[PDB]
Amino acid sequence: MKELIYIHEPNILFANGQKCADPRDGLALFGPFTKIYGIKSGVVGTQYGLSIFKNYINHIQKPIYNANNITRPMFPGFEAVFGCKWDADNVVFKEVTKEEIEKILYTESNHKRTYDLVSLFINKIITANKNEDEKVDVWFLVIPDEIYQYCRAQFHDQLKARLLEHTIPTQILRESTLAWRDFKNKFGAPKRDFSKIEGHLAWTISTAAFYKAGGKPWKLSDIRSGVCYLGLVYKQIEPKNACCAAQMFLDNGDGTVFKGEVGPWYNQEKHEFHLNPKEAKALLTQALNSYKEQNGVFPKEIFIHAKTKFNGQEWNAFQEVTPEGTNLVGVTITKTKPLKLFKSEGNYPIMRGNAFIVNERSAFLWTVGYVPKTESTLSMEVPNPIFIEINKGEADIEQVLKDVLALTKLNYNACIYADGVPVTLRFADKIGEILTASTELKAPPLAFKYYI
Amino acid sequence: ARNKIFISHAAPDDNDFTKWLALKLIALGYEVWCDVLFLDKGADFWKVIDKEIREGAIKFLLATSEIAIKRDGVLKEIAVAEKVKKQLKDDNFIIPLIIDENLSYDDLPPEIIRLNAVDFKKSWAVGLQDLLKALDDQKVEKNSPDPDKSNALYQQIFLHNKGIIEREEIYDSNWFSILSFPKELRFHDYEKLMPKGFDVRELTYPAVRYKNYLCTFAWEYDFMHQLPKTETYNSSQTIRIPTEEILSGKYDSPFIGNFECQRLIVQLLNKAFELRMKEKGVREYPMSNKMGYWFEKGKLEKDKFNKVLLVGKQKDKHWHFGISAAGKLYPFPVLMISSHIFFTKDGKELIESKKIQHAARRRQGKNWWNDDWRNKLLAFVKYLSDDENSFYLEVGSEEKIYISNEPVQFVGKVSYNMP
RNA sequence: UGACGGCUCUAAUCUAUUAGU
DNA sequence: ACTAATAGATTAGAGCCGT
Ligand SMILES: [Mg+2]
Repeated sequence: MKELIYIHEPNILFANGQKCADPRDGLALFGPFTKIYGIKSGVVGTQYGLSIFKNYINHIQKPIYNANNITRPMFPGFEAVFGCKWDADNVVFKEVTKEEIEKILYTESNHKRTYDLVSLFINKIITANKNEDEKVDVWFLVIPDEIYQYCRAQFHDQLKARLLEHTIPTQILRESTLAWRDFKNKFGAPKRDFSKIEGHLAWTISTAAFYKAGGKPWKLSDIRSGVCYLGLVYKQIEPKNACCAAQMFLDNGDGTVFKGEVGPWYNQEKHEFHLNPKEAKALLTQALNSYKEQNGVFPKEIFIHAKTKFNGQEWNAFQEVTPEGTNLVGVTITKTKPLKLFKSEGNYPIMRGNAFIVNERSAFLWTVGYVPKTESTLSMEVPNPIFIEINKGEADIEQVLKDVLALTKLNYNACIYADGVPVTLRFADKIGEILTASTELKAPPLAFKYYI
Repeated sequence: ARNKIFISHAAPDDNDFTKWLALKLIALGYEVWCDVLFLDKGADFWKVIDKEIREGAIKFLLATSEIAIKRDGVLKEIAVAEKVKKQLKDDNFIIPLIIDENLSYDDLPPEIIRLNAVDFKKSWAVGLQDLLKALDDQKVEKNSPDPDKSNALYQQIFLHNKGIIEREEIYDSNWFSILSFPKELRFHDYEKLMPKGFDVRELTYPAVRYKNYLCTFAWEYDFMHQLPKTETYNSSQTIRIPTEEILSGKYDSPFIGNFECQRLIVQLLNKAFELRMKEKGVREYPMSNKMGYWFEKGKLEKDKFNKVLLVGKQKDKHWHFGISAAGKLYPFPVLMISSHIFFTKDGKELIESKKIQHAARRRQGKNWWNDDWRNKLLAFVKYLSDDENSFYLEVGSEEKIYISNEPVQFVGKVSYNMP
């Protein structure tokens, strides 16, 4: 008999310092951590898209009922949850004619096809951000469905990177999503059925729009102070590897500064997924300065986590640039080792939070499982745990497990109970996907609002 | 009739808490009178504050704080609250909701010091959960203005900290720990007697030619028929190694580092499992990076074993419980047995189209549940049980690897309602 | 790309060993 | 040194469906 320890669920802050374990609950009961005055929408799409968008924004002002109200919480309504106004009558609409799509659509070269479509949308946004005297908050690109699959070097990835030099928050919404009732695969039933998850859909879009407009729907408070949780993700470039980083830490006022610390730190080496001594020193130095300016003092340890193991030379580079009194922790979080724990009797999979301490330097942690409060698994079947191993440095295998589970509570791109992998490893994945999708920008923005 | 819940609080700061408290109670249907949210402008406020405490109030809620007890205008609402409490013969009338962190039941006025407070110092949602218990216990009547909102908000408050039971639960893994393994691991130098690049995979027993040594547990003169002049080999050139010493990570010999030995053992272990499968006659299936195994249609009795149909049918094909056992030694040597669903239109040949199988695999998966996957996997290995308590892996003439036919069991100290 | 999860199919790198150039 | 092979490992990507 091997004994499984249980990791308590960390709490995410909300309004009035109140804490709840579910963002959908702490928002509904208490509201966002910081409120914005309102959101001024901006729509770049066809006349059909604008009507749908105006329909949907007006739809989510009022409470929304999904079939299974017991398990997944209902949506009280946008102004009811967040406190701000999101009006569909304040839309700075920029029409894109359907015929204009056709001429770009017929270009032979795929490179010219995707680039012209990206240049189509961003140019209207960029011009409307220089000529219009309207202070648009979030630019919503209701893209027609022909754009998605005829254009298929990614439309979505290209668009975000080219807007980085202008710092324009955008929220791409496929028309098949906002008008899901009106898109069927000739059977009469929707291509995707959102009927039972209407509140789930409305929750996710609203907090995304709320976040991109300068709002902070929630923040974390269950981390050890003085720690700079830095996450590294490597992306293949075609023999080039880019390694963006995302950092998360508490400021002096107990505020999480969840930002990036990014750049295409390139590895033209035959051995992949590692960093040269030159590149690795710059990466850790950047995060050290960012904490230095954000808090005044240096971190007393840096919690470096990644999905890849670290060799000696790059770790040595970290040691060389690391100041005195600061520890290093290298954590490798992978989702590959099959360790399926079927429950003895019953039909609901293993509960989230169970952890198997393999030894003093490794563990298996169940970030995905059965969540009691939501009463409906974010998964469907037996969930694979994530293998968490202390690759380098001296750290407590139980304290690391708590922190890794803690980092799974900062997903702003969705308002789910928790994410399977730590978000810092997921957001840095999104950043690397976005950045490299175009030419090398001298300085990327460090606000996730421009990537997610 | 008196069916209103009065709220007293400090004027400037308590508003935030009381506003949230007032709206939630109103949303639940509890009639509430707040001195800032329901006081008409230009009225004689004490005239209407006193009057409603005497006449309109059925409960009295005090937002207790370090200043709400030093505020002259609040104690006056307390002082009249005690008086109306006396005539109403209701001891459960004044409910001093404590919110301030620094106020701990030792600077409270004697009037409320005898009373039982409701704690909000740590969390407002739970503190409000305490109040709903207190109000429902006393049968305080509340209207149903919007029934859907009242029920939903009640549930949101009700299920705030619940679902973590201290009950023990047993989990069945896909790990199958090895029971037995050969005592000695041997390097055969059949090189002098080995043909150039002699395929080592064709051997009856698993043997890896590490350098010029055929690393295997198999006895020296075993491959007599397969490998010619086997008997002519001298047992002196065979290098004996204690297997348990390797598994303990102590055999750091200069000839071979310990780390390489386990990987060979796993290489031997996976090969031996594959070799056993041919003996068991299970139909195999190549994968992207692995090797599948299953039972052909009609091979198994009614295509079912241990009251579990290891072989079934979906759409126009036959779903087959696929497996891909993989070996692991760190830290406890375990042979992981995975779970898969292969598909065969006739029950024999598998759909060659990878697209059709993968689409089929998902369609079958959305049917099986946690319990179903457990039943399918454990029935599969039970069919593969050589012994009634294990199944062996022949790696030599007299060398065997018994592995527990039952999966490794994990125990946890937290469970849930599992509705 | 509202999201999340699982899975599949590839591909490469590192390690060991031998062969070959 | 450089390639080729047999593995185990450890990474990435595509891709196809569920919820
Ligand atoms: Mg997004």
